[PDB]
Amino acid sequence: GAMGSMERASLIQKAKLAEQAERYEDMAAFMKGAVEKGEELSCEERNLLSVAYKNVVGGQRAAWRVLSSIEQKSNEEGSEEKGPEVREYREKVETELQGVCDTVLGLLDSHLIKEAGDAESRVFYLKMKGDYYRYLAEVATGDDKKRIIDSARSAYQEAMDISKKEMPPTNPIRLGLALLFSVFHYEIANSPEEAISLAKTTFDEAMADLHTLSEDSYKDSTLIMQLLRDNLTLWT
Amino acid sequence: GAMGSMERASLIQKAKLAEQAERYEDMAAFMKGAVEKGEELSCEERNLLSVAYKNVVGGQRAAWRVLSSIEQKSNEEGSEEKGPEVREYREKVETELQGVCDTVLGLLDSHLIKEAGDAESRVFYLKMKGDYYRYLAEVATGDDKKRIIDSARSAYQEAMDISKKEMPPTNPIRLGLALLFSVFHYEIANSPEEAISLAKTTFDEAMADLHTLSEDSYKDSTLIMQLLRDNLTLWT
Amino acid sequence: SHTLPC
Amino acid sequence: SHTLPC
Ligand SMILES: [Mg+2]
Ligand SMILES: [Mg+2]
Ligand SMILES: [Mg+2]
Ligand SMILES: [Mg+2]
Repeated sequence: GAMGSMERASLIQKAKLAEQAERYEDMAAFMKGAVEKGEELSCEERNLLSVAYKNVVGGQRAAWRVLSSIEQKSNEEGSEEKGPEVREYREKVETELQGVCDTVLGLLDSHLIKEAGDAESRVFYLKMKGDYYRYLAEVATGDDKKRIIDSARSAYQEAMDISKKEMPPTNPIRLGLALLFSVFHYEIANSPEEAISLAKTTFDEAMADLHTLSEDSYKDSTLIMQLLRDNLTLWT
Repeated sequence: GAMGSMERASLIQKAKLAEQAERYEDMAAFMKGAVEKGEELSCEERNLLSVAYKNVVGGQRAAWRVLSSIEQKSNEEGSEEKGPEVREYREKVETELQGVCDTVLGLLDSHLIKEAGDAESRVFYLKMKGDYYRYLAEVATGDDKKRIIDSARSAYQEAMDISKKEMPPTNPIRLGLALLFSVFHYEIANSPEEAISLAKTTFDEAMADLHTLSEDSYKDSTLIMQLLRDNLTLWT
Repeated sequence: SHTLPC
Repeated sequence: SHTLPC
């Protein structure tokens, strides 16, 4: 890999510079280099890997949605034929996004998840595995679509089972996992009532545990709870 | 070039899709492909080439400024030594930005400018030549820095001489050239009084010619005039 | 729908 | 300082 000659600490330092410079493709390549050194990631390093790839795939998903919408409009009645270009360019962006999700999944499989024994790391990586299968499912339309949805599902469900055994209901990783999985149920699995149940239950269980928190932990947990409530408002 | 097997019209179509999808690296590679077909560009095509490369270099210049600022802070008294990484990553972004400016300059030289005979096209391309030497000058610090500044200067001055002979004072290309060249004088050539003179003269000459315009041309010219006035407010 | 991280 | 295009 092109980062093989760079020190682990210098890749971490440059990922944090690239974040300040709003250059997450660079940030994700430094963090990929850091994971490929083979050592476990600390909590802060785990956050840099997830912010980098989320911003890379977020730009791809936004572009794919604009191109899909133009392509679907082109495919209505009374719409003028414009040739293969919208389809081709949608496919080029899709293939690129698939390749970034495959890269993240490959890092988790080789071998971040197998080496993660603490609940905070293992839940974090399994949430990421669910998230990146979810972005694959967002563009899937072929014979493996069911299987991609099930792989997301499986990963999120293993993360939920560990989170509920090992973490308090206000833990921000547990809350962001529940937020994410609820959106998987609503948008991917066509299960809006499972989505709304999971967001309500997660919000109420976290509310009841706020009293145990410091001011700073309270602010971290309530920020995520407000996202659950905003989705519930958008779904009910 | 990787776009050599794509039709000219399909590259233009995909540059406009890439603009809608906020994917200007893609947009600039489609427009580079279109220029390399060897035909002259229409006005709309000329606008797509300049918007694509401006957004690519704009992200590079923003990142370079964040990294330069961190590097300059690292280089003060009582600042802790952190190794070569900020310098190296600043250099990596600089080299990338230099390469995009060299690519645009190479398109203008091969051979957009030589084939541009109408004043609107020739002024547009010479303004671009001045702009991209100006972004080279923004990062230059070596034995060629003077020469890079002079190449910007020369290009802007040839564009101004043609614009003043061939276009009305409200023409938006002439106005954006004057805006750009005034910023060259203020920020690059250390000539703030030449900058303020050129922005004032350009604004007043355009004001006096608004009465000749249609409502839509009035709105195009006054938008640019307001940028001249905003710079004058920031400089006086 | 909101998801994290941003 | 403002320059064009954006
Ligand atoms: Mg080492
Ligand atoms: Mg371990
Ligand atoms: Mg042809
Ligand atoms: Mg000609």
